[PDB]
Order: sequence, then structure tokens, then C-alpha cells
Amino acid sequence: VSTMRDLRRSGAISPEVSIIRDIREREFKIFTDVGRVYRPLFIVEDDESKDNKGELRITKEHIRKIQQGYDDDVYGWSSLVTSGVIEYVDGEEEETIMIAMTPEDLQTRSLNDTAKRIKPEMSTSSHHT
Amino acid sequence: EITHAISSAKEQVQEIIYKAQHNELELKPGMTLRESFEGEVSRTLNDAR
Amino acid sequence: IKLYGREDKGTGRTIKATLPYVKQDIPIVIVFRALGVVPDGEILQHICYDENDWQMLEMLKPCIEEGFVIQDKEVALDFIGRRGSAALGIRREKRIQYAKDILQKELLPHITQEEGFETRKTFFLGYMVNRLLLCALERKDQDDRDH
Amino acid sequence: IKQKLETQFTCLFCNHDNSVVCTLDKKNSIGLLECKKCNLSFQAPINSLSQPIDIYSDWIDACE
Amino acid sequence: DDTITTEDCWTVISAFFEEKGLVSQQLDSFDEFMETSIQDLV
Amino acid sequence: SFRFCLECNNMLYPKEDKENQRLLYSCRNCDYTELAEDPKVYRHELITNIGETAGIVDDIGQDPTLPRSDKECPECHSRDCVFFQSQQRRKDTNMTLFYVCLNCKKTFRDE
Amino acid sequence: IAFGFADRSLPHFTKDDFSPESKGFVENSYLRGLTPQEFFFHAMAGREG
Amino acid sequence: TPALTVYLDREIALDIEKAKVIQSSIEYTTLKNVTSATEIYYDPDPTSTVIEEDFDTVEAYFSQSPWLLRLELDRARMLDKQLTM
Ligand SMILES: [Zn+2]
Ligand SMILES: [Zn+2]
Ligand SMILES: [Zn+2]
Repeated sequence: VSTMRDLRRSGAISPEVSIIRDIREREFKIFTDVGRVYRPLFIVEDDESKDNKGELRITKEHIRKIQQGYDDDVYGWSSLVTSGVIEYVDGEEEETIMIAMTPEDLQTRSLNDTAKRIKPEMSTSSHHT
Repeated sequence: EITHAISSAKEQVQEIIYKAQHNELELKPGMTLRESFEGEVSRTLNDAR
Repeated sequence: IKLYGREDKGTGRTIKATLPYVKQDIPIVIVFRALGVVPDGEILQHICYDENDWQMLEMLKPCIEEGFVIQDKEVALDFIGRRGSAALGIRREKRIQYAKDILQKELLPHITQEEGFETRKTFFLGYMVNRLLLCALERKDQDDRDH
Repeated sequence: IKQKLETQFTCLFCNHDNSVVCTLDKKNSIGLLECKKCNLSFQAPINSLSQPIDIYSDWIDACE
Repeated sequence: DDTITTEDCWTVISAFFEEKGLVSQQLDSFDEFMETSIQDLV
Repeated sequence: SFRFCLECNNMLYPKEDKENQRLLYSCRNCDYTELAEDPKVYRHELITNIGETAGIVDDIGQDPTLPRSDKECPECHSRDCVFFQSQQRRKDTNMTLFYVCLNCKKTFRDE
Repeated sequence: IAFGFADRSLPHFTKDDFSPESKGFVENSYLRGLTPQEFFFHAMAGREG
Repeated sequence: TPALTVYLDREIALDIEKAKVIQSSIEYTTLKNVTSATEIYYDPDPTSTVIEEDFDTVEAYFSQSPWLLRLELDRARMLDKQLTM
């Protein structure tokens, strides 16, 4: 699955393909069907083989090239998808992933402003991945 | 005051989960464990608000 | 694929399937034999992948006995053709060859439709029965139609 | 209990259609075809799953 | 490097709509029908 | 575990040998017969617990959606596991948790 | 709120989480503003009405 | 939701112990409700048993078909419902 996942993140396989590992039922399902509804998400580095871990793969360098329109030796949305920083997930693959709501939730923090809203405690699991 | 009463209610719900998962929860008449569990949590949260 | 038998009602709790263009429900074992895999021991080796699971094996018990007397491929294929919405009087010499089309095509056509590939349909059929019994054994919730 | 059923099959001998009656005795696994016209009779074994089309099929093969 | 800010998120989103717009699922679907699907149906 | 004839692959049925007064396992398509190792022929569990623990797979720790705990493994004493309540879908099922050590894959509880 | 995903209410939570925030307790007031998770749950209850 | 409202005689209604007696007599209990497991053995010798577990039970107690029907009662449900063997 790691190899297959990396083929989608580079462009060798069409980015709209779904790669779904259901570990509990011991089933691995792949869909190239027409008509699946999907949405894009930022990819978070999950491999414990680099200092990159726990952070967003996308950086201001990509953001820099987006505003310019060109690489430093057209560069738009689909350029990001075939460079492994954004991927598409559909409803079936969404079942097997863990999504942070905002970039700030990727890292733990150090308030008491009685006007502003309370952020959830999230104390049922000790460490989220 | 408002924030404290909600904070303490979340703790009691934690205690209920602990009791139910360690077989220390009273069963309500006519109800299975999961019904009794769901029932007690709902009463706590509506009284908290 | 329908599982008959209510809770302590329905006596023999067997399983019959429904095939396109056939008027009546046909027991599972019969269609397994009709595809070219006939001894019991191979049939159960295609469905259940856990020889210890006696609860699942006990539920397949009545299905074997209600389809025991159909002991070879030819009488199985003919049992099918005698129900499949055709005309009256196509004789055994051909009523088999009409049912072989209803099995090769129309039945699971998404897997394949070329000849000599009946191993894929037999293996897939076993998967279905396996999934059917997991829900009946309360080991897996029924599917959520709105997912 | 025996089942006496009329069918829409054609007799293989007299050719009268809608005149073949099927008597299926499941207690003894014996099925019986009868012609309401020329009066012929044909016996064949039946199981529990059989229907008038099962023995009428066996009658077509018993002739040929 | 540094952290992705709220303004940076909208830069990414701007690139999406610049390329795809709002009705691309209508247009791409029909385009695939004229290029290929008609031919296959024949 | 119910078995099949080693020469015909059809299923064996239990039948008594009246003359020698012993239990046999007989076939139904041929003459093969063999001796029964177990006097028990059938069991029906009304109050059952089977499949509670069953789904223990080797890659359950690769699933990042599972919550993680601090519980000490009895075998290797690792500080890293996944846990989950019972996968039994009965309505009266308990809510007690199963923990799986990612090293030896043993299943324990909090009782 | 039911587990419409497999053993969880939304993909932003871990499985088998029965805490208040996981099963639809909206802690904030309308004045304070709702968080994104709370928002969807509120829209589920509202739709049913 | 069919339901009965069963008022009790006054002398019984103010004594919780007597009311529990009434409770157990009204409540339907089948054999299926208290049975945990059933078994079918081949026990050919009527005066003995291959089962080592029921050895001391049947041997001392005793001091037709070879097929045996052996059913087990759950101790907890039998104790709560106040039923004797
Ligand atoms: Zn005639
Ligand atoms: Zn044999
Ligand atoms: Zn370990």
C-alpha cells in the first residue's frame, strides 16, 4: 500500500484513483470507477524516518512558486498534486484516515478570555497521529 | 462559573465511561448496559446546560 | 442471495439464490456444483476460511443435505434450465447448453464473460456466502445504505 | 398430500395441448404424467424440489 | 521553513479556482463523452 | 472442526455400529468408514461468547485511526499499543476495552 | 449522534470515542461561535427538525 | 408497546419482600431462558459415561438409546430467578 500510495502522489497513477486499505476486515480495495465524489486535503508527513514528521508537507517555497507561476529551474494547482503535497480522497478512503481540523492542531500548545470560544480538550487518546 | 460547570460535567462523563468499562456501573431496570450508559450520560449533559 | 428461516422458525435454515431469468430460487450448493466444483469438501473450502468456526459450519449444514441428491454437474445444470423462463421442450441434450449461457453470461458479468474462466465466479460466490453469514452471526453490522 | 396439477404442456404422442396432468407423490418420490385425451401414462422419479416441468422434461428424454 | 498561515491557505485555494472554476465537473464530463464515449458506443 | 472423506471429499456422517457397540463416522457416497475419537456429536451454545476476541490481526497497529494507550504489556513491557472495545455486534455486548501490544499481539482488559 | 462512519462520528476523531465532544455536545454558545465539528452536528439536529 | 398496570392488594403493597414474591410468579421463564448449552453424546453403556467430568456425579447417583442429551444450566440466572434443580 505504501508503494501504491507513492505512485499516486507522484502521478504514475491517475490522482483520482482511490487506494483503500481496510485493515480490520483484511481487505484491500482499489477503485477506478467513474462518478466517485472526492475532495482534496493537505498531506501530513507520517513516516518516522525524517525530521519532517508531524508537519505539513507543503511549505512557503511551493507557495512562492504558485504566486510566480513558474518553477526556479505553467505551474498551478495540478502541479501541487503531482508533487506529493495534496491528494484527493473520496468517501471510502476517508474512512481510514485521521484529519486535523486546522494546521494549529498539528502541534500541542503552551487563554482565559471569557468572550472567545472554547477549543475541545481531546483527552480520550493520549497521542494522535 | 459557566466554564467550570461545563468542565466538571465533562469529568463526570469520564467517570461514567470508566465505571461502565470496568464493570462498576449500576444497571437501570429494563435496560441493557449500553442503554443504561447512554441514558446516564444524556441526563448529566442536559442538567449541565 | 436470501437466507431463509426466522428465529426458531423456518426449520431447515438453508440458503437459496436468485438468478436472472430464472423463475424460482435455487439452493447455493446446486449452483456451486453447476459451475464445475462438486464434492462438498471443496465447496466448503471455497466459502469458510476458518475450519474451527463451528457456528458458521452448523448454519451451512442444512444446505448440504438439501442439495445432496444432486451429485454431479450434468443433473445440476439441467435442474437450472428447467426453471429459466424458456419454452417447454428443449430436452436435456440442449437445456443444459441454454443454462450454460445463463451461467457464463448474465450471472456476475462484471468478473468476466470469456469461456474457461469459471474459477473466478466460483471463488467469488464463496465470498458472498461468507459475507452473508458474518451478518447473520452478528459479527458484522448490516451495511448502511446511506454511506 | 399428493398434488394433482394441470399443465400447459403438449402430449408427445396425441399432440393435444393443455391436456397433460401431473400427479406428484412426494411421500414415495414417484411422479406421474397423464394425458386427458389419448389416455397415455408416464412414470418417473421425483425429488422434493421437482415441479411439473421436471418430469415433463424427463418424458421428452425418455422418448428420444 | 515556516508555518502555513491563514492567508497562505487562501493562496492555495485561489490556485484551485483559477485552474478549475466552479463547473468543471460538468464540462470535463461532457468533453469525455464527445471525445471517447460516443466512439466506444458505436 | 467437521471433516471430509479422504478419498471422495464428501462429508462424513456419524452412525452407530450396533454389532461392535461403537460410534463410527460414515460417508454417504461410498463405503468408507472410520472410528470416532470424540463421543460429542453436536453442541449448541445459547449463552455464547464466541467471536468476542477473535479479530486479532498482525497489522492493527498500522491503523492510525486507533487510539493509543500507556498500558504495560505482560510479555515485552512496551509503552505503545492500540486499543478497541469488543467487535461483537450484539446489543447486550459489554463496553470493556481490549488492548493489543504491538509487539507480541496479546489481548488483555482492564478488570 | 450515531457512528455513521465506522466506529466514529467524524474522521477528525479516533475510533471508539464516547466523550462529549465526539458525540455531539456543542460546548460553545452562539455568541462565542461554534467550532467546525460542533457546526456539522448542529446542522444534523437542525435538519431532522 | 403493550403494557399492563398491575396494582397489588394493600397488605402486600406496603411490604417490598412480599411484592418480590408476586413478581417471580408472574414473570414468564422458559427452559430456554435458563439454559446455557446443550450437548449430544454417544454414551453406549447406560450405567457409565465416557465423560470424566460427570464421573463422580453419575457413579454415586445411581448407587434405552445410546445417544445422550446433556444440557447445562447457567448458575447465575438460576440463582437470580430462585429456581431449584
Ligand atoms: Zn396423450
Ligand atoms: Zn465417499
Ligand atoms: Zn509485546
